[PDB]
Amino acid sequence: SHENSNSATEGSTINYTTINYYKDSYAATAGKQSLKQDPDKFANPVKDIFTEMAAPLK
Amino acid sequence: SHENSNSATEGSTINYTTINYYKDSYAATAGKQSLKQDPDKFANPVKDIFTEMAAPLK
Amino acid sequence: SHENSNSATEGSTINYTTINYYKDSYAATAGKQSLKQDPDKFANPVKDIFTEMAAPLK
Amino acid sequence: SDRVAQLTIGNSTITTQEAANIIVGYGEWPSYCSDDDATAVDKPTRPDVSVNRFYTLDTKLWEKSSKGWYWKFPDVLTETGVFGQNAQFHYLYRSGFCIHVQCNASKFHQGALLVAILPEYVIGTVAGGTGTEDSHPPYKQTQPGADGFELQHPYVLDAGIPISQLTVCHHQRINLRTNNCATIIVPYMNTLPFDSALNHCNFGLLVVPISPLDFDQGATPVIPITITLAPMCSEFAGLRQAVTQ
Amino acid sequence: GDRVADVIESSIGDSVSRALTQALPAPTGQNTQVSSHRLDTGEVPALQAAEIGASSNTSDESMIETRCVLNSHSTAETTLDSFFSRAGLVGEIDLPLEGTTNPNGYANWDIDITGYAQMRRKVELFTYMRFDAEFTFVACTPTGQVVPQLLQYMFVPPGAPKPESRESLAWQTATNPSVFVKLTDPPAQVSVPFMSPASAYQWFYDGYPTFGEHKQEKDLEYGACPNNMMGTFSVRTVGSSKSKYPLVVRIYMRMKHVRAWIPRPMRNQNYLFKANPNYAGNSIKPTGTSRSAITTL
Amino acid sequence: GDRVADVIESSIGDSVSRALTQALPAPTGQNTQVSSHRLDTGEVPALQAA
Ligand SMILES: CCCCCCCCCCCCC/C=C/[C@H](O)[C@H](N)CO
Repeated sequence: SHENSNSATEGSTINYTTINYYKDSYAATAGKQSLKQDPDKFANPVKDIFTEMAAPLK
Repeated sequence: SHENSNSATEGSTINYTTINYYKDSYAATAGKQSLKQDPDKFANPVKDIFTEMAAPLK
Repeated sequence: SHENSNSATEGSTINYTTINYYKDSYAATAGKQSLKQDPDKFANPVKDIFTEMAAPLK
Repeated sequence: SDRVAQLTIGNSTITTQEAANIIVGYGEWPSYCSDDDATAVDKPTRPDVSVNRFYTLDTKLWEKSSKGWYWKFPDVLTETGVFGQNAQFHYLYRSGFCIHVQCNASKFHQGALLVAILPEYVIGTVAGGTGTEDSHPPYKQTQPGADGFELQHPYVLDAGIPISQLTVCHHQRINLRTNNCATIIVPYMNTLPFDSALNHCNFGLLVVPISPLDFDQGATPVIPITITLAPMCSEFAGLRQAVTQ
Repeated sequence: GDRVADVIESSIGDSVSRALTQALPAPTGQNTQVSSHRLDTGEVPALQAAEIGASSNTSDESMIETRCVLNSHSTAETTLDSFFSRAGLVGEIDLPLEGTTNPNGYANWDIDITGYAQMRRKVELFTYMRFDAEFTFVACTPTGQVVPQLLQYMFVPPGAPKPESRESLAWQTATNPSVFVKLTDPPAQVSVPFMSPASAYQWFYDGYPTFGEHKQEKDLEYGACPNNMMGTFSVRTVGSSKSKYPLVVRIYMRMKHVRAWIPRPMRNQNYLFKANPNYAGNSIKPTGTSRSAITTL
Repeated sequence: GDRVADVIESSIGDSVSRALTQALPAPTGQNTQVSSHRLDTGEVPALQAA
């Protein structure tokens, strides 16, 4: 399908599989997102990472 | 697609990618124009072209 | 497309390019006729053909 | 190497030492119509050096309270020379142009001019002032001849379009501080390969003083503007008798 | 052959267009290079001559100290197809019941897109255009209501006899393209090709189409270009007797495969007539707005 | 390191003194060369700008 590439995702690490019947890519369906998580961003945002086997403050 | 070639573009340097469901090519969609500009036609229409590093009238 | 061949053209020197969605070929579209002319049939229907450079009756 | 120039074409020659540059209309030189663009089946005649030469039209008077003038092309060249006698006999017509407007002053005068080429400059009238009557311009105002016509409302160019956007077309400026001449080479601009030369005027030349003239008491008070133009790659097709209009 | 020397070494008959410009691909905007301070002599990129006629070629790097910016702004919005392919109202046809405008159930409309001021100002930016079309006919009552009524649109090419009335024998459309719609469906939509004898349309045609002594009676033919008179649009209520529902037809045209030549200034004054660039003589309104002084805002 | 382009291609931190002159050894005074009559155009060694 030869179309324009101007959706609100372009330039990301997530690869879609959508259907589209027009020339512009913001009219396409939502599709199947890739399942990539990152718990280390909001839950463990510390500089030195400590092991769970050790007490942190010694 | 075997059809007639009688659109209002034929014989140009712009190559389209359109869809069409009839035998004549003026009923097709607008499509994706090629992006070719020419600023030297309306902005610098002079015979001898001068460099921007040099004053023109010396 | 496996269909019947029973249109009102079959057995001619003109080759069509039509679309059809039924089993019989008289329901198809009009399509693109071949462009073959014959001016020598109604305009110069004479037995001995004379050149345009020469007067015919001498 | 750039201030001085010379235009030699035909048996005429224009030499100027305070020129700016020779602009080229839309990056296209005037040429002859190819076999793809041609519609007619008769061979077109083409006088080489007898029509491609300069014709000095008329002398205007740039006073203090001037507004502007306009000349419709090629209406100005139907009574001058062999070109004015070929366009009366022939039907089809095809030519570029080369327009050169001289306007001189001393180093104590100040002022500017705008020399514009407006294709299919359609004259519109004021519709009776209030805009009720469906009036139309007369024949002595639409095609004025070689004497031009003074603009009545130059801010709207007597056509409804404003003057401040006129420089999107071909423009050179006669500023009496640096230069004194404006030279424009116009190609053939029409939807048809040939055209009639008695009714359709291709483009209109516009000379309007943007910055006014000024001088002190003691200099000479009259400053003239002269138009000089030469057709280029002229062609004609289709003979008949001489009809004037 | 040729034996003279002023023809074999001549240039008479140059047919190719010797172009000084060459169109380059430009999908995005232009980037900016890194520039440092420069305090040299002779090389000045800020001083030009507006008397030449060409515009400014001053880069941003030759005037200030810039930073490297990888610009990725697409210029795919300002093209001709992305500017004109928006359907605007170009005409309206009335069909009343008891009146003097069209009391016989039919109305004839000449084809011109210069009847409404919002579409007219866009297409008169250029002088020559060359486009296809997609017409759209939305029919409704003057109160917006949709009634079960059958209608026939007919495209009359220039030359064909116009219908004198509703029961006339020109409505039998043996070769004219006609559209039969009701009102309880989506509106009709056709595709009109480039139907001109010339190579492009023209909205401004300076001159007369006829010959002869142009006097005060024949002055209204000025500017009437016959490469644009495309015919007549006709509607009727398909039937014999008098109908009982009033109708209003609206026409919406969008251009596709657009090529345009020779730009020109856009109009700033009010329009007054169709295919006639007249303006108000006393009420000349300036383009911008006025303030008290120039030294202050 | 560096990843921006307006610093890796910049000139901030020029420490060396970019001199236009270069001291030459001169133990004695300068000699004088033989010169003949010269009646040319354009080349003027007597006209300057103070
Ligand atoms: C059922 C058929 C629908 C009617 C289709 C009409 C086709 C006519 C082509 C439309 C293209 C625009 C014509 C432009 C001409 C301008 O009005 C004149 N230059 C100015 O009056």
